[PDB]
Amino acid sequence: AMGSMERASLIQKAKLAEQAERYEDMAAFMKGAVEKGEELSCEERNLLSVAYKNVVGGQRAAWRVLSSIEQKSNGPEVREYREKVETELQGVCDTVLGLLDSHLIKEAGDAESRVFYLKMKGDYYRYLAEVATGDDKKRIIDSARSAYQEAMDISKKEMPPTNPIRLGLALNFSVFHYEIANSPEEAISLAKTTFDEAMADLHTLSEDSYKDSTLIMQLLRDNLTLWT
Amino acid sequence: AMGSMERASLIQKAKLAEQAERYEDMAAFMKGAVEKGEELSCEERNLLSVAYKNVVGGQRAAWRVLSSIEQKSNGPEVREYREKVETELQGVCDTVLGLLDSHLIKEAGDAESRVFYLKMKGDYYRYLAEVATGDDKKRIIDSARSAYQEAMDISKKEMPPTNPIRLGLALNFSVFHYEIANSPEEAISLAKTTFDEAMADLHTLSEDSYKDSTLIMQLLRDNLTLWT
Amino acid sequence: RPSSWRQ
Amino acid sequence: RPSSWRQ
Ligand SMILES: [Mg+2]
Ligand SMILES: [Mg+2]
Repeated sequence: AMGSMERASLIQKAKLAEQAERYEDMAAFMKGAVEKGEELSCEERNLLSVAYKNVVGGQRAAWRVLSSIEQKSNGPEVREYREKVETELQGVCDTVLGLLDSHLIKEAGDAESRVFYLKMKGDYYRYLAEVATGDDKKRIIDSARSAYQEAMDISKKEMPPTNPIRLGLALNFSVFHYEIANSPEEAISLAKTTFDEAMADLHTLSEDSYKDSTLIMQLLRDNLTLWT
Repeated sequence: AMGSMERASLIQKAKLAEQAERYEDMAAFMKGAVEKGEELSCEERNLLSVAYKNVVGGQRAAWRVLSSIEQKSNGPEVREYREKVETELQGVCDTVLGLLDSHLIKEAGDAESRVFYLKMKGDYYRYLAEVATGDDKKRIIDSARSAYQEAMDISKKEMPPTNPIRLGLALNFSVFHYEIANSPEEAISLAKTTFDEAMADLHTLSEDSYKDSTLIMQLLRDNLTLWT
Repeated sequence: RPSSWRQ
Repeated sequence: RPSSWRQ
């Protein structure tokens, strides 16, 4: 629906929507920008991610409220409404995955862009896995795993251990292990090794880079404290 | 779009949407319930109000962010996007006003229901007035005034001074005077007289009614402190 | 800036 | 319950 708007105007409006906390608008603007067909800059990738993370995060929070109510119950209403929110969430995940597949990932040649998009792919398959119950649930989980794994392999070869996207990827892959793959020991081992290797690389960083890296290290620490 | 769902199911789903903080869904469910054509209960009126207040409140907050950015600026993007949010907000206000006019108000015979709906009518004309700039802005303001005034006349004849809907109506009419009608002295006089007459009636109340009434009296006090 | 009714 | 990445 955004085909008639200039790319630069879509980007500018995404930034305005973020300031206005209008994340559905933000996501639609960034979808339109992606569909222009040009690669995304560092800042533009972050806008795309923030927009859809906020949209799907609200849907996930609602699905969890409704799923909890449904479990305490077990009329059709709670199930029906949970299913409605679930379908909407799946639609958003499918939209994001479609943007990644057509054609963000294949055009991403630099490590920073390719890891960013593969992390996104793992995340949105993870969100699909959170609600999945059918014949394809194991394949959804393995799709998340495969995307995260490719991102990890690239990040370990091409980025320093303190790189924020490498750290956030490892954080989210550890959450995948703990919550989705029922592999808490893998989750703990990944978080600990990631934290320790970043700690040993902090000395190389400027004050501003140090702030970015230690912020995500604290999230790894919070999970390790929760898990151990 | 809700014509095929049972009234009771729409009400139940509105309550679920509120728990899930899915206020757009909540509003759509309550719109469908209203369009069943039966009068709304006390609790159902409150669900309708909460739903649309949350929807339009988000739009108003976004419009204020964008309007502020636009003023600091004065490309077309900020104006265009403010206009988009403004049109969406006006559409929601028109939908609510249409529900009130077809046919909630005309079927509301009891003072409690009629005052409730006339307060809503004043509020949504007030929200239209907040963004209005054209040939009809004075008529929008007078439409808010007339709705609030009729509600006030009924409430003063038919309800005790501590009645929560009477108190909330007077609170919002005072905000109308201060913010919309540029009548701060009228706003202050209304808030003070409302507070004092409620104070003198608290002795008649149960503990639970006392809690409801004093909560809204505190909002009147907060405004008087802001305004004086 | 002033408070209108809110739950 | 655990924290995934968030800004
Ligand atoms: Mg390329
Ligand atoms: Mg009647």
